Amino acid sequence: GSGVPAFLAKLWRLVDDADTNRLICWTKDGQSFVIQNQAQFAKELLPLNYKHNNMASFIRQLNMYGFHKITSIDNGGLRFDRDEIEFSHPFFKRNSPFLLDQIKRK
Repeated sequence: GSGVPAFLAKLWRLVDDADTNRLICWTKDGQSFVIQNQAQFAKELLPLNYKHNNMASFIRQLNMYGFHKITSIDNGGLRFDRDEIEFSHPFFKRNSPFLLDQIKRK
């Protein structure tokens, strides 16, 4: 809503409009966003939009912008771990027409 690219503008319209949730929803109140599903979270939301399907491509792209998933651990033992792909960005929340303009490919 202020010279924001379409890629990001779509996310705001993707994590809402009540049409995905299960594949992607907000985490705690409304700050970051998680994507429990991976497969199903690919051949249904990426097409009819970017055209290109695949999935690891949409992720290796999240890094090109500047994202960091909170599921690296690489050392634990408790249950958890079940495709919990979490995403965090100190510049992506609800009403905030000033956290996007500062997001572009490195």
